[PDB]
Amino acid sequence: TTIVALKYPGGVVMAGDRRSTQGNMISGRDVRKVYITDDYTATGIAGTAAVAVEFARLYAVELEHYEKLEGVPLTFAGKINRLAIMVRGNLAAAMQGLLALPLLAGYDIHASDPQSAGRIVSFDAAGGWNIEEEGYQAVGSGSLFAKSSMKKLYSQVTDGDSGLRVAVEALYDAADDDSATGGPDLVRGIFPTAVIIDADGAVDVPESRIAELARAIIESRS
Amino acid sequence: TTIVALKYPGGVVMAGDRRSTQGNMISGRDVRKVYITDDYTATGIAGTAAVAVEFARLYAVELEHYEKLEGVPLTFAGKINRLAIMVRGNLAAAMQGLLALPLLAGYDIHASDPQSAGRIVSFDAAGGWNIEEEGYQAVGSGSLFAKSSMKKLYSQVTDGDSGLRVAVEALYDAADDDSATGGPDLVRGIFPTAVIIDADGAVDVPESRIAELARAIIESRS
Amino acid sequence: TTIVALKYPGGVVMAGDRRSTQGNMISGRDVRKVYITDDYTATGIAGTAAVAVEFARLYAVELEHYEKLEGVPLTFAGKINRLAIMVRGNLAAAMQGLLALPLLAGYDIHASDPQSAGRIVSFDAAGGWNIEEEGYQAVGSGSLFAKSSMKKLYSQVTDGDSGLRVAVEALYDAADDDSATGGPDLVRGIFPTAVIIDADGAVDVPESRIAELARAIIESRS
Amino acid sequence: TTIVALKYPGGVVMAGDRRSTQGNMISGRDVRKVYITDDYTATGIAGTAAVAVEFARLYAVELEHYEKLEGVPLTFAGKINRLAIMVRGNLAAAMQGLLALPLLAGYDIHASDPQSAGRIVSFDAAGGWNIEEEGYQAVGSGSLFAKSSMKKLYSQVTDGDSGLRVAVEALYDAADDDSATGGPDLVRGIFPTAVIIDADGAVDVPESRIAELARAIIESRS
Amino acid sequence: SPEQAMRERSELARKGIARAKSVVALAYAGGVLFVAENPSRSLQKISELYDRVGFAAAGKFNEFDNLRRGGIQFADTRGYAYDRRDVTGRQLANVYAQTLGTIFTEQAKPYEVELCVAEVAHYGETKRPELYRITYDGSIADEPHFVVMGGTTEPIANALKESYAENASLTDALRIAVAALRAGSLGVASLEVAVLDANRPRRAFRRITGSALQALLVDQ
Amino acid sequence: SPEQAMRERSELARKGIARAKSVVALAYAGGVLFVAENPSRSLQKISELYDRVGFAAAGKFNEFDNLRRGGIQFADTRGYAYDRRDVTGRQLANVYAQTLGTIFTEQAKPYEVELCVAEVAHYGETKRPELYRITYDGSIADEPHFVVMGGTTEPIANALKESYAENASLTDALRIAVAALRAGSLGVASLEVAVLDANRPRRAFRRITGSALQALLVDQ
Amino acid sequence: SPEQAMRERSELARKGIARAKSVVALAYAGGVLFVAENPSRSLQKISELYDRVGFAAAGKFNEFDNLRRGGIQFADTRGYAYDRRDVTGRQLANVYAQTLGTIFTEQAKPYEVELCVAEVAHYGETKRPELYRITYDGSIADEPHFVVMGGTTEPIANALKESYAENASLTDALRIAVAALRAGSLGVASLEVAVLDANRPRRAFRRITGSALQALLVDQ
Amino acid sequence: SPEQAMRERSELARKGIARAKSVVALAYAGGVLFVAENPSRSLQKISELYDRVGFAAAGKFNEFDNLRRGGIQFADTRGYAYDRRDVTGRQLANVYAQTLGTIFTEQAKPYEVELCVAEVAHYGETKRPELYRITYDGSIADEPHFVVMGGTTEPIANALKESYAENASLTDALRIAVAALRAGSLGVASLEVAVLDANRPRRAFRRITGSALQALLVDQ
Amino acid sequence: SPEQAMRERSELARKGIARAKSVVALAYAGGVLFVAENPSRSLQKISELYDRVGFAAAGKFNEFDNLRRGGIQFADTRGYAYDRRDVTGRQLANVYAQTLGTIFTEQAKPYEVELCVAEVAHYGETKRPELYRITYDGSIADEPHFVVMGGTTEPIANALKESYAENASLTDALRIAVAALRAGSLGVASLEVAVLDANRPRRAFRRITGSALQALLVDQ
Repeated sequence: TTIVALKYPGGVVMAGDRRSTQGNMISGRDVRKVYITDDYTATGIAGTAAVAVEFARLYAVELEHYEKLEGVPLTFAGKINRLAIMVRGNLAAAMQGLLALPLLAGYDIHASDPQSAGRIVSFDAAGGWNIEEEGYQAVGSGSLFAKSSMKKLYSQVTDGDSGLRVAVEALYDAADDDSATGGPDLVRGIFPTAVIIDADGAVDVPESRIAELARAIIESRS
Repeated sequence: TTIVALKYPGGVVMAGDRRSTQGNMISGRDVRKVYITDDYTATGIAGTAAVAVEFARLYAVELEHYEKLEGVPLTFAGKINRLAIMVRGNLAAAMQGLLALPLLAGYDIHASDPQSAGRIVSFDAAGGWNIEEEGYQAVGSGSLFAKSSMKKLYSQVTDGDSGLRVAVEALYDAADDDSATGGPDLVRGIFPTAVIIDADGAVDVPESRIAELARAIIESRS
Repeated sequence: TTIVALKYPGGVVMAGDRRSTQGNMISGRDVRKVYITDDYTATGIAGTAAVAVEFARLYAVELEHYEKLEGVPLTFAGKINRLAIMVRGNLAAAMQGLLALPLLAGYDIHASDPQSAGRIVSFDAAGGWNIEEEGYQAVGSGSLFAKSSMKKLYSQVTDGDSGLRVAVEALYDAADDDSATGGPDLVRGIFPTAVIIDADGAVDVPESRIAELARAIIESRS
Repeated sequence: TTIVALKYPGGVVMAGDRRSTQGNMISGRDVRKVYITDDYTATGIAGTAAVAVEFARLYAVELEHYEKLEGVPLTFAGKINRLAIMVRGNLAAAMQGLLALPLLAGYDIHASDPQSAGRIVSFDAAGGWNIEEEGYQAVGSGSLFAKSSMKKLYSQVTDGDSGLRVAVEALYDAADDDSATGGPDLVRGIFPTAVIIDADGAVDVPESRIAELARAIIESRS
Repeated sequence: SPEQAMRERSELARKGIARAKSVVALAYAGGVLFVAENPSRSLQKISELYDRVGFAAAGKFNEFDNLRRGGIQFADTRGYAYDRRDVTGRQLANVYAQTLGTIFTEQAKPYEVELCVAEVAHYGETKRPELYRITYDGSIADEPHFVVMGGTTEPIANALKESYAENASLTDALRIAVAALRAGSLGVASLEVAVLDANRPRRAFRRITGSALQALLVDQ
Repeated sequence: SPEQAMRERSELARKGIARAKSVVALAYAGGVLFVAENPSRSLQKISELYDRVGFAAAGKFNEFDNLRRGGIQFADTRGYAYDRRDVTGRQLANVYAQTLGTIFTEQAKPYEVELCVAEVAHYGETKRPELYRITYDGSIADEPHFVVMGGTTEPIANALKESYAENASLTDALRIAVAALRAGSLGVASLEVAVLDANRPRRAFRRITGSALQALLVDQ
Repeated sequence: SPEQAMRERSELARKGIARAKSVVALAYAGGVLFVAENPSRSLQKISELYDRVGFAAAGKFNEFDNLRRGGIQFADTRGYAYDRRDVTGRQLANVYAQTLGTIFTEQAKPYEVELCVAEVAHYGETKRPELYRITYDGSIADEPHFVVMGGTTEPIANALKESYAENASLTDALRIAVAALRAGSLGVASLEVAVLDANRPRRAFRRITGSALQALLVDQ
Repeated sequence: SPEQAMRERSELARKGIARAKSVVALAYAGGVLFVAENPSRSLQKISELYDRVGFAAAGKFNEFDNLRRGGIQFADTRGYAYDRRDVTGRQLANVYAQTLGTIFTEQAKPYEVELCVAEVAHYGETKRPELYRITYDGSIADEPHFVVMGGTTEPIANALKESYAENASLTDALRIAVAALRAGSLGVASLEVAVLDANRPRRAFRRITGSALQALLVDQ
Repeated sequence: SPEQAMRERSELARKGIARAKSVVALAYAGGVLFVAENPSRSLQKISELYDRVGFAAAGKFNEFDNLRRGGIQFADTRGYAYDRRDVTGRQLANVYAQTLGTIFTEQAKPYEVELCVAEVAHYGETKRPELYRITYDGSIADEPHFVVMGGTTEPIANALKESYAENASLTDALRIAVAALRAGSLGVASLEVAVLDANRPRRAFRRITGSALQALLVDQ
């Protein structure tokens, strides 16, 4: 697994692969690891797959639940706190094996300068969190590789499509070194998923522009 | 044990053997491992036999219970979720020994293109699930072998009877390598059970067409 | 211990020895291991002797309790289920040591062809169960031997008295190889107990026809 | 410790020594191990001394409690069952160390032939029980020895005083081989206690006829 | 008015009992005979409790069927706790009396029922079959011969005060009963009949079916 | 006034029942027919309970829909506990009788409903379809032929006392029913109809849709 | 009217007591004699509690049989907690007084009973047999000679105020008792009799059977 | 007077309803329109519940806002339990009916509210938008066209009985509504308006703001 | 008389309110002004709740001081649960409305209070300060301009209906307030005054001390 989030002028992008390893034996090649939580929040989750789809799904309901109740979405501050609680209330499990570690990406519609309204918040197994303020972050089996490649390719981030390419290139760079990450599968037509968030909202990036982007990176390296 | 499910144009087929191993000593040769859960859902279960017949039976009741109550069967989405909960609420047990791992096969009468309405959902010991979207899946002692044979014979899947033969051939291929799987017993007249699901419903495939199919595979290999 | 049940045209017979081993030192030679549960149901139980007499006794009360309450005896299906629950509700114990494993023999007065109305249900430590559909089954210290001898002598089963001899001969064959099983004690006049079930009901086979039968086997082998 | 019960024509006799071992160091030489529970029931208890006097005492109260309440003493069947429960409700303790194993001797005033109305019921650590139907039984540190000597001396049992001698001779034979059993102490004047039960009731055998009986055995062996 | 309050309760119940159907049990040669008018095919007013003890009640069904279960509940348990031979029906009489007694005080509306527990000696043993009548208010009395309850008893009871054949035959007692029952009012093979056959080995209960019933039934 | 109190309750309930719509079920050739007037498209007064047992009630909706669930609740559980074949509807009758019985005592205001549980023999087996009527106060009675409840019954019931064709055809019984229903009052394909098809393999329930209904419906 | 309320309770109970049968116990040479009229064969109004303490009560059966058990309940426990010799009946008197006291306040309707606990010295030891009377309202008093309760006492009690032989014989005291009992009204070997035989080693209770009773019984 | 008691309750509630503001919802081309007079800027009488189901109520605010939450509470849970697609609003109608039903019996004073749950088919699917009216006493009915509640309805309801354009446009239906609302009484851009846009992909709720409102609003 | 009962409650409360002192809050240029007559030095009728929300109440002290705490209780928690910015006072209004609503039903005697929650926009942001009035019975309404409560309001309220300067200055609004307060009756620097200074960075509450008060106070 490798999830990665990027901050560009307009807002933020987040994309993660779809491999699923059990031992050193592939057991999935199509897993959705990144989900849209609400209009301006997307969340990717690494570790145990069972807790993964559950966090995303449950969180999303809690956010919308607050909105329907109080009539207004939570502060970005709130959104961060709720997710943080959720993670702590799972330490018991995580201790034994069921470890699920989120990565939050969002757009603060209330941020002072709505060109820095892109947010990336990484999370701690114990329930901690730091607002990244460094443009890129990654969590997972090969995040270490992504973060280190993405370090070089960050200058290249200019805008939406610009940033997205660096994301997809890190995920490729990761999978190239972490056997548990899994890069773009041409033979089968399986490509990492992605979500972008700007002032307009958060939307799934169609595999089309990703698959295209993927081949760009493959050929250029070739 | 080896259960396997196949997706063909009309819908889905699922079949699993009937061997039962206790140590390396046979203790059953007639176990029903695949059950029809409701009109469009069939469920097979591997691991501990006690939890097996209990999952299938109990699940079935819960599905029908919702229907009688709310007046309408669950979304396929719901059907997946309920089963998933059930599996998580058994982690405690599975940890110690009582491990029961389901494989869900179904027909979404509400699917967009009712020729892709065939569904296969594999399940995680912790309560996870991935909609397979790859045509074949298998769980059990020799699933690893089935999946790897069925990989080659998938092109051959054309229609109901067509897919069913590939299923029974995988089960034969499995039992040929997994001593705990058990292929077709001619001497005693015991053959793997199967269930098919298409727009019309889910129905037990009579051993007749299976036994026939079995001999086909035995002779052709012979 | 060795309990064994046989299916013949009329119905079913079940018989088990009376040895009781504690270490490799005899501590009983007269234990009733097979009990009539109700009119058409007999149940034998192996493993810990304390749980044995308790299962049989308690079960029997539960069956008759349903009848007195609802006015009609349970389905054979129900009878199976209740026993199965009981067994699961003892896993806790069985894990530590108190293992009690039943074998159910019965006559389904509702069976389609009342010449196949003989039923044998073997049980799983976890609470599983398979309807044997193979004519013979055995549970216990030397069941492995009985089942394997009774495999050869099954063709010889023709009717009540016919089947009963094969049962008693397996119990003899078992005790001849399992030092914890205990065959017929002439010197002291102690012989395995038996129960038969046919359309008429379930009745204890008087030691007379057993003792007689026992000598037959001893002499013929002699 | 060694307790032993005997069945003779009139009824039953039970007698046990009074040694008390702690390590391989004597810590008692006068312990009452056999108690009269009610008019026709006597109970001896081996293992942990704390649980011993408590079983006997508490049981006795429970029996009389039923009588005072329902106006009639329990069936001998009931008496057996109550004691059996008591023993199971102590498994928790017995597992750790506090093991107390009873031996029940009684006279069924309701028995068919009131010359076989003598009863001996041995008990299982888990709460099991078998009505002995073999005349003699023993429980305790040197029961193994008593039972084996008493095997030869059983023919000699003719009547009350007759049986009683065989009892006291087994207890002497036991103590002669089990250092934890303790035979008759002449120097200090301490002799095994005994209780007899016939149609008339259960009464303590006065040490007089025991002490006399003891010397008989000592001299005859001398 | 705690005193006057209790009178109202009695009333309400005593009335319900009356407006309900009639039920009679009596002692005969082979044990105890249970007979009550009941048009229904499934709703039974007479039932087994334990090996040698029978239950029969009249009144509001859902109320006595409840108690019927509770009995079977209590009995079975008691027999597992100690032994079969240690259930008495005299016991169950106490229980019902206790229960109904509480109901009549605690529950808002007291149960509209009247009950009858009957025991008949064990297989071998020979002993005088015993009958108990438990009322709505928890009062309990035992008739040595026959018990009537539900509807208007006086005429049905009176018919028996004479028609009672101390050592009747099954067919004779049934005859006596059905005729004695008509006295408070017909009386077709469309009613509920069962007996406690002292002669039976273990379970001393047996319901009298439709066809075999006719063989014994009284002409009017 | 514990006695007079109970009369007031009865009243309050009995009234509600009357001011509500009419519901009728009856025995026909292939099983039991359920028909009740209902303008609504979604709020159903007739429902399945278990494999071979149907539920139909009239009165205050939110009250009987609750009971309807509770039934399905109880049934499913019972069938998992023991076996499918061990649910009887005679059972559910007892339960509803118990429940309503309690309500009528404990709850402030007693339920304004009247209920009907109906069973029809299993697939192969052949047996006389059975109907049960459970009233607001917990009383329970079983009709062998037909049951009417809600609104004014006397005219609707009377029409049936004659129009009842013992062994009617589906279309014939429907005809009889709708006409018998108009007797207390129209009667358009704008009402609720379903049957317990004894002929069906397992689930013996089937609702009669709008189009197919017409094919069998009675002219006025 | 908390004050007037309490008067109503007293009344209701005091009445029930009167309409119930008569029960008497007294001090004689060998201990205490228990005698009460009772047609029943199984329903006993006199019972053992502990080694040297007897229970006798009159009133509504199901109510005092309950208390009877509770006593035996309390006693047995107490004796296991500490020792046999540490149960006093003076204790049980306190308990019954406490219990009935609570009932008369908390329970809807107060118990319609009157009770008597009697102790007679241990085997060897010699001490004046003691009698206690516990009333429905919880009041408790101890007679040194004899206790009467149930029905109308004045005549039965008065007969004893004179006929009481301080150191009577068993047969003499029985004579005195049965005759003193007839005073409030016959008196056949069809009643309940038992004694606390101070002479007995441990369990000082013994019921007087039917045959042996006759040997001592009073002619009228 | 359990009967008369209930009438008083009805009254008290029915009154409160009247003295409160008016609320109306109806079926139009694109789904369901919610409109109610509300001077407040923050206290809303109309709300989203789940994806395709809307809530609108009139009465005592703190009482229906509570229920509004409870709904959202129930819905979200249900959707996580099974799936989004398995929440119906017909469900929420049952729940509200159950809740208010209980309140009207258990709670001291019954809730002074009237509610409306409205569902409009999922994105792709096309189905007739459904409306439900839940009253204070727990009664529940479903209008196929339009629902009025709070204040005096007769004139507002009557205006709609005619002005109802079966397949109205958004602007047309709003026009119809506001005018139909003035019928019971002004009607300025100072009120609360939202719709269930069947056309919307997932969340089918949208509140009509102040500026955009004007574009569609009716002249008086 | 559940209906008449509620009227008595209203009365009792409404009375207590009147016999208590007067409290008024209003919207001015820099936020909201809190002014109420209070001779006490320590017992405060006006308080901070959260960053941007103020509490003011009149009535029985021990009752509203309780609620005051509960508010602070609820607020702080809520802010830690989610974030500071997610407390609204509109929320606290709901809560107080819920609480008082419950009290008015469950508690023996309903609270003799009337409350006011006031919010004023966060530091940078500019928004119309909002005022809420929560009554004893749980009713809730929001004034856009000013709120009066405690004692006789009509004269004090009327004085404001005219003297209200939409965009007043602090000193101007205070002048207006104190004078408007004297209208229902003096008015010395011996009373309680505090404001919600929208201008303040975080904690928008500030109490007006004794000395600095004089600088702004109105001559009479």
